Amino acid sequence: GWFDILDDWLKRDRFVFVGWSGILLFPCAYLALGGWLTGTTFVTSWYTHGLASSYLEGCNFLTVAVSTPANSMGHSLLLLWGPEAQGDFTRWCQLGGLWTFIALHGAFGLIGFMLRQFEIARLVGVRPYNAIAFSAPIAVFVSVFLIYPLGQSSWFFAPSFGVAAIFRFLLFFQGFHNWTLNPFHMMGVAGVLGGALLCAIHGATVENTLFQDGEGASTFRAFNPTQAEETYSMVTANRFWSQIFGIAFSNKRWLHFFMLFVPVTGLWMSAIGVVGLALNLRSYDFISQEIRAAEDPEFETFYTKNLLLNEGIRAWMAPQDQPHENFVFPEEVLPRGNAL
Amino acid sequence: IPLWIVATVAGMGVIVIVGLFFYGAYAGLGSSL
Amino acid sequence: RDQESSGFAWWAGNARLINLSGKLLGAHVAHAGLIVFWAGAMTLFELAHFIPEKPMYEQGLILIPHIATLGWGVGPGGEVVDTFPFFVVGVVHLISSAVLGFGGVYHAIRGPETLEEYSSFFGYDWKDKNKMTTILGFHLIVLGIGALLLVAKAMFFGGLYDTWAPGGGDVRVITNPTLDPRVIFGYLLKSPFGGEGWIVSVNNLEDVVGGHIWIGLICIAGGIWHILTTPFGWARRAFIWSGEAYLSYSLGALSMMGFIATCFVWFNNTVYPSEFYGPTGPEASQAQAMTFLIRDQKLGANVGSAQGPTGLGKYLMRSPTGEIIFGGETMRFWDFRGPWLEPLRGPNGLDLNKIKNDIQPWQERRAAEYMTHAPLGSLNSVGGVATEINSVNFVSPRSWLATSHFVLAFFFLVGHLWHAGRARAAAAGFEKGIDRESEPVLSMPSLD
Amino acid sequence: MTILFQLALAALVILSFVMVIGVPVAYASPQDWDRSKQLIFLGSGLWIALVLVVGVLNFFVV
Amino acid sequence: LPEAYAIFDPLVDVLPVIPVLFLALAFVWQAAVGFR
Amino acid sequence: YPIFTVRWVAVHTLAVPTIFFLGAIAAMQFIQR
Amino acid sequence: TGERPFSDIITSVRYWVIHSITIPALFIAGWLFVSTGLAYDVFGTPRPDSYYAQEQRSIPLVTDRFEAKQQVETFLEQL
Amino acid sequence: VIAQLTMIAMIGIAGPMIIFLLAVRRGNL
Amino acid sequence: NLWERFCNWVTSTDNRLYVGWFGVIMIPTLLAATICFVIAFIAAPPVDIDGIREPVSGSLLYGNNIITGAVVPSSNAIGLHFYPIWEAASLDEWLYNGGPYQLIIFHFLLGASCYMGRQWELSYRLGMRPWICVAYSAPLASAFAVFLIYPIGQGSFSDGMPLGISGTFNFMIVFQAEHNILMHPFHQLGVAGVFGGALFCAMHGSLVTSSLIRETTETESANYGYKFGQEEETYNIVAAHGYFGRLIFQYASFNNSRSLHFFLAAWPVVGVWFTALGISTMAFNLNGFNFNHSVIDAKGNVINTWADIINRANLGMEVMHERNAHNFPLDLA
Ligand code: CLA
Ligand code: CLA
Ligand code: CLA
Ligand code: CLA
Ligand code: CLA
Ligand SMILES: CCCCCCCCCCCCCCCC(=O)OC[C@H](COP(=O)(O)OC[C@@H](O)CO)OC(=O)CCCCCCCCCCCCCCC
Ligand SMILES: CC1=C(/C=C/C(C)=C/C=C/C(C)=C/C=C/C=C(C)/C=C/C=C(C)/C=C/C2=C(C)CCCC2(C)C)C(C)(C)CCC1
Ligand SMILES: CC1=C(/C=C/C(C)=C/C=C/C(C)=C/C=C/C=C(C)/C=C/C=C(C)/C=C/C2=C(C)CCCC2(C)C)C(C)(C)CCC1
Ligand SMILES: CC1=C(/C=C/C(C)=C/C=C/C(C)=C/C=C/C=C(C)/C=C/C=C(C)/C=C/C2=C(C)CCCC2(C)C)C(C)(C)CCC1
Ligand code: OEX
Ligand SMILES: [Cl-]
Ligand SMILES: [Cl-]
Ligand SMILES: [Fe+3]
Repeated sequence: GWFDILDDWLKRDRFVFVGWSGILLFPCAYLALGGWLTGTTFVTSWYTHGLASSYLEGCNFLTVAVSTPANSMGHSLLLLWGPEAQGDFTRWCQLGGLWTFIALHGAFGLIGFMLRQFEIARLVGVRPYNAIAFSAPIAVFVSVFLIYPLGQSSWFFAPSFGVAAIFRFLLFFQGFHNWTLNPFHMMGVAGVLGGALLCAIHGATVENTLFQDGEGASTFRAFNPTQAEETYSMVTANRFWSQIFGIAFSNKRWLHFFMLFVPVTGLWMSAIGVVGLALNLRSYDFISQEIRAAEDPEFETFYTKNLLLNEGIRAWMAPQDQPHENFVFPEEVLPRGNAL
Repeated sequence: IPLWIVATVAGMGVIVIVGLFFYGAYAGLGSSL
Repeated sequence: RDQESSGFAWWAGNARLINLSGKLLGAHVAHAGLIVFWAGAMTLFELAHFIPEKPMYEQGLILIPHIATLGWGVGPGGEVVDTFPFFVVGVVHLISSAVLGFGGVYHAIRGPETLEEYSSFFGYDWKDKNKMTTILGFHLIVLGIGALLLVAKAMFFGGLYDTWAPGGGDVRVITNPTLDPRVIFGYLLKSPFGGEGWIVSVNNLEDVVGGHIWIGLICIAGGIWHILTTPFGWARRAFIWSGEAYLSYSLGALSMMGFIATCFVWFNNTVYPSEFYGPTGPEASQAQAMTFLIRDQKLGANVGSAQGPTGLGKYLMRSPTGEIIFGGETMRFWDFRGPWLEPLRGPNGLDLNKIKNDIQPWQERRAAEYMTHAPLGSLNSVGGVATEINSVNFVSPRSWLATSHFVLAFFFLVGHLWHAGRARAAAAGFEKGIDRESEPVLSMPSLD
Repeated sequence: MTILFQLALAALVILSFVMVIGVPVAYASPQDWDRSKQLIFLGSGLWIALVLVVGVLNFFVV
Repeated sequence: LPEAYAIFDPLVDVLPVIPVLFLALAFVWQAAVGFR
Repeated sequence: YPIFTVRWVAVHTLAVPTIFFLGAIAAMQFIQR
Repeated sequence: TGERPFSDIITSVRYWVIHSITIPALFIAGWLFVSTGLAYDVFGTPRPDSYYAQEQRSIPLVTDRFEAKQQVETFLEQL
Repeated sequence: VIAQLTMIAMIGIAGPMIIFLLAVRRGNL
Repeated sequence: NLWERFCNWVTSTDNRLYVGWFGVIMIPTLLAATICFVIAFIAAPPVDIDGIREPVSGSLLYGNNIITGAVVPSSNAIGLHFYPIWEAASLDEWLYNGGPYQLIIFHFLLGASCYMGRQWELSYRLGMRPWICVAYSAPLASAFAVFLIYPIGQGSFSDGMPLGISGTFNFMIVFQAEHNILMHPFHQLGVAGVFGGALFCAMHGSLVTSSLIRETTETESANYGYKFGQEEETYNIVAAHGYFGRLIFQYASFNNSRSLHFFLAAWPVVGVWFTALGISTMAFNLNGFNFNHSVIDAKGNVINTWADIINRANLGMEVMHERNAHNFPLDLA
């Protein structure tokens, strides 16, 4: 049958494995990456944001970006053949059509990559945990690049694909959402930092508990991929941390599973937080402290001090960050401390 | 053709095209001048 | 010279020179050449881009201010009168790098692989405690002599630049260096915290010259000591005696010295004259309070009774111990001392009457100059805070010097930790991993 | 004066560029080099001379 | 610089970078011998 | 040995446009406002 | 494996006979793509003299969705 | 002005040239 | 004698928690800092951190929760001055001027420094390799940066990171305004360190979990397939390599476990090292890239980029932070 014949070629043992997923993955991923490189080099953002965002305009690697469509576009798909671009490639790039081009092909690209993980794992004969662990980066991309702007007024307030544009996304969430105060991001931070901790503490432990399986100072030559014995001492590693830290791993399987659980869970928690923020359902305030502060002008915490900062960010960044609102703030209404 | 020659030539070519970009940051567009 | 025979990979290839005195000698001399090379090439570079009438700290110079501090090519106020001494220093250092570069290469790729059977005097063994202290002694004497060169320069050959010189900064000959051990070693016993500042707080050239006199004689005497003596019993049992172990001891030393240098160039304005390096952090901040005190007082403001938003004095307030200080956020910098501000300083701190009547235009010029040249700049050299727009191309030399030598000091601390840990393991015999068959833990009683 | 100064200074640069390449090649050289400590001693003693010459002729041109 | 040494102005603006090239030269020599 | 493969296409799909872009960006460094 | 080693190809004469022309030409192609000003018109990217009108301070911002293409064209005619 | 570029040319190639010369001569590399 | 018996117990490898000579200093300093921290976090009165007689409440009893609670840094009037308990006329004065903060961070940094040295010590007592303490130097350096180095460069312990959740945030926000840390490569390397670290953590964890050799049944946990102290590996590194080696391509995968785990250690430690140095170098005001008004049109008009939008945000933080502390137009300290 033609299907089994095509199947044979798709999962051929070549340099770059293709597979049935490859039909979805490789084109979508290529158009996502290639779209970003095309946009940060030539395409502008002058009509959508009133900003320069390409190398052609004089931006560098940090300031270039494929910027989001204008707020007037709403949650439009902004297809090239759509009612907005009307088949005009030039106008398409000017209306921010590249953003929805990268976000969408990138979305199906992530699907194709995870499907690749499932497909290869089945062929090799291993368990699909690497695929399962990849569900968190997907949850992050979907919640932030898709769900969040879907909750808001348009694609405009989604992240623009750029280094500085992402930094702007961070500061926006502070001033408007007070995103740091949110217990879901806090758990996300503990997942990332906790993961980096585990990553560093496991790699250093293994390297410093190695058995001597050679006589070279460079101990990398003393390992063989087909050996049966362990390359490092679990018993010695266990006693070290038991005396140093109090507790220690004694099971290699639970250990590596824990290295899966911690960062995956963390990114899943932060995704839940963003989904809330899509509806401006934030952890912005503590009511008990606002009541106290409003009644007692001598009550001050680091919480109240941060709110003053957020109000500053909002009033000072909005007229240029949201040009479609046509904000005009006279100098006298601007929130300012003394002197500064 | 020795690989170390290929890697070195390509390596020097990488440095040149990058040094041109840092050069470009101080002249023309993106120079703030 | 490969991994199978030496036991080291290519990324650790310089660790093959541990027991090869000959090639190792060539390595150090060649690296020394690189040092003297840069010291000369950069000098010539700085001089090539140098503009006489334009301040040194506005031209991104670090080496020329060092030469200038020694009294070469400068005059009253730190003004450049002759660029020729800068040229000599750059040329001589540069030419010498060819000499060190010649023997560095010779001793490395064709000099005897080992010095031990070319010469018993030059040949050495890392574990020979007598030979090591002797070499330590020789180089101790060399360091002692170098310290006396600074003394000789300051007392016999022109002198140094005194930023505290009467009538304004000028080159001054030090005739009475401080020999008092209550002063010299008094610095060494000072607190590293605010108001004290350890040895960083040295504010006169007399203490500097007199200090280098002490450390000069101490290194020479110490040099003679370690040459004639052999390590005592308590010292032999305390340290690890090997090539890598000695390296780690020096890595910890340079790391400490790196951190000390970082604080010197950032806080001290005596050995690092503000006329050359630009104002210090504390200095610039105090100058702003100085600048607007003068401006407002000219408008008719009584700066002594001017209450601020918080209730504290807007221009003038008190330190925790009662000293009259500059108000505002600069209250933290009330331990700053500079020749442009001390004329206004009385027994209880800032004298308001001296402030009202005795402030001179040169003080007003210097204040505005140092205020607008505060050590705040971006990585791409945009002067001012982060929110400042592109216009001024300026980052203070103090920032470059403080940041660079902190990065180096920290990494050399890591170097100390890395090379000392391995030196312990190697000398004990388990740096290559645990012997599968004498696993020490398995012979230990369970923790629970 | 300048006629001799700049010549000795330009030759010092050229000689150095030869020495920079020549010396390490001559050392790492298996055969072929009874040939060359003559030229090592050649350029070396000639290098020191030019340095002094330019160093002396400097005060007559600046 | 003195006007007599204005000849080597382009040469002077290159000299400081030379030490860094020695670090890169070590990799060339190692690549030449195939990282033994 | 095969000259043209799937790996071959996979390379040039990134390789060819990369050099094109690198030439373009290099030319951008000589733009005056 | 199955495919020819990269180290074998990039160190072969036949490779560099080809890529001594292909690589520089594509570099030239990209160069000409910008120097001819083709890049500007293809992607509609504003030239240094095409951002504001001579006496204009306002951003040509797209305010409508279905008349977006017409609005930009209006901006392009005015500028 | 591009005497600039001529200096870094000869200086920059001076390093690898030694390696190339010691290779064709099969020296002690 | 009873001195070497003391030295034997101190360096004893048979204690439930290893003491050691580093631990001789570590234990009292950590206990002093911990005890003081717990007490201060709950009951300490408001602290005039900015030295402007504007006390900030940080403890639970004075109107805080776990999130808003903090041990407030010492006064700006103090600056870098060493301020122990015996340098105050009373404990009431000591608490008002941010006394506890100094006692905590000083005993902590010393205890934490000895903690690192202690790690080498036990590793040397157990015949291990000693570079575990090197990996710990990265978070330790980060601690020194926000508690010591940055206060030194800025000239005040009031600008040190507060010991509190919300206080930490305040430290971060003000930092961005005055240094543009996001546009600094060292923090970007640090983000790459922790993002990459988390990635490689989840990566190595999932690939080993997938290669676990079947030793258990359907009705029991797979973790029981590994018994503590066994000599043979519990997973198939060859199968793992063949999976990941096909996920990307073969030579992008590690076949050497020792080389693999070294990469797992190297990447985050190096990344955190730089972000530690980032805070440490920005302590001397070597700030992140300033690309404000970098793009200009033919006439001269400023064509904004995303950096200009970032700048507008920094302006908001700048003019609002410490709203009563500044009397002069420039923020130098
Ligand atoms: C497989 C790869 C793949 C995938 C999944 C996508 C997916 C997408 N592309 Mg992309 N694209 C791809 C490859 C792919 N593209 C390639 C290779 C190129 C280069 C030529 C492009 C070029 C491209 C452009 C230029 C654009 C997109 C856009 C899009 C989006 C809109 C597409 C759309 O509306 O299609 C609609 C059509 C289909 C989905 C086809 C459905 C066909 C059905 C199944 C036939 C059914 C027949 C029926 C059973 C017969 C019954 C007979 C009888 C019984 C009655 C979407 C996210 C747009 C975008 O993102 O705009 C912002 C856009 O402008 N793509
Ligand atoms: C200690 C500091 C710290 C830490 C550790 C974190 C940690 C985190 N933050 Mg938080 N944050 C912080 C401070 C911190 N934050 C502060 C102070 C603020 C200011 C309020 C913010 C503001 C903030 C925002 C606004 C957001 C986060 C988010 C996150 C999460 C990002 C996860 C991630 O890797 O996404 C990275 C992205 C992905 C994993 C998606 C998939 C990416 C694909 C796989 C990339 C493919 C690349 C391709 C193959 C090749 C491209 C090549 C090309 C580049 C050349 C994570 C939980 C995000 C979140 O919550 O998301 C749910 C988010 O949107 N933070
Ligand atoms: C400061 C830098 C420095 C220095 C001084 C040295 C010095 C040395 N290394 Mg080391 N090395 C370094 C950096 C350095 N290395 C770095 C960064 C790496 C990592 C890539 C290595 C990796 C490495 C390895 C893997 C090995 C060495 C070895 C050696 C020794 C023998 C080299 C040899 O025979 O080369 C032969 C090379 C040549 C003959 C080519 C020419 C070399 C010369 C020096 C060029 C001089 C150029 C200069 C312009 C000449 C000016 C002349 C005059 C005008 C002044 C030598 C003592 C070897 C060793 O230990 O042997 C026992 C060894 O196996 N090194
Ligand atoms: C770190 C310094 C150092 C040391 C310890 C050695 C040690 C050695 N060299 Mg080497 N050498 C060095 C630097 C050094 N060299 C340099 C920089 C050069 C380039 C000029 C050479 C060039 C060189 C050659 C060409 C030869 C040696 C040889 C030798 C051996 C015999 C030396 C002898 O008999 O000296 C005797 C010297 C004296 C009795 C007096 C020397 C006085 C000096 C030059 C100046 C003293 C004043 C003061 C210290 C100068 C300081 C300058 C600056 C640092 C401030 C020995 C293994 C020989 C060898 O190994 O043969 C097989 C050999 O042929 N060396
Ligand atoms: C480069 C400098 C240098 C070096 C590397 C050495 C190295 C050595 N010396 Mg020598 N020495 C030097 C300079 C140096 N010395 C000089 C210049 C003198 C003249 C004053 C001496 C006088 C001297 C004597 C008299 C002795 C040595 C001895 C030793 C050996 C043991 C050192 C030891 O245990 O230290 C470690 C020191 C201790 C463990 C003691 C406690 C040190 C405290 C904790 C220092 C605290 C410093 C503080 C944190 C910061 C400084 C500020 C302030 C408090 C001072 C060793 C071979 C000993 C030996 O065996 O000789 C044969 C010996 O008896 N040296
Ligand atoms: C040496 C070059 C600079 C190294 C910086 C520090 C890197 C290693 C730090 C490890 C800390 C983790 C905890 C201990 C982890 C641990 O214990 O490691 C164990 C691992 C095992 O090596 P061996 O014990 O066999 O070798 C030790 C010696 O005997 C030499 O063989 O050590 C190394 O591989 C060191 C390799 C250094 C040489 C390669 C360094 C590559 C650095 C790349 C720099 C990139 C710069 C650009 C960045 C933007
Ligand atoms: C859009 C679109 C599309 C697409 C297209 C494409 C896909 C393109 C691509 C393009 C591309 C694909 C491009 C590429 C580029 C690349 C580049 C541009 C690169 C660069 C690089 C660099 C720059 C590097 C750097 C560095 C690093 C990173 C490392 C080392 C160091 C250095 C710095 C050197 C189509 C038509 C389909 C359809 C329509 C729409
Ligand atoms: C061992 C080894 C190594 C290293 C080596 C080295 C490091 C060397 C060095 C070398 C050197 C360190 C050299 C130097 C040289 C120098 C010179 C050669 C100089 C010259 C000068 C001049 C020529 C001057 C001139 C002039 C005058 C006279 C006046 C002014 C102006 C002018 C500039 C014109 C390596 C790693 C690579 C590898 C192998 C092993
Ligand atoms: C003083 C003087 C002089 C001298 C000079 C010199 C001494 C020079 C040297 C120079 C040098 C000494 C150079 C070197 C260079 C080197 C290089 C430029 C290298 C590069 C490398 C690379 C690029 C690599 C790459 C690679 C490989 C191959 C492996 C790994 C991977 C990679 C791809 C990274 C003369 C005579 C002129 C006269 C005037 C004055
Ligand atoms: O204390 Mn904490 O935050 Ca360092 O900048 Mn100035 O001072 Mn105050 O203002 Mn911004
Ligand atoms: Cl604040
Ligand atoms: Cl103020
Ligand atoms: Fe593992």
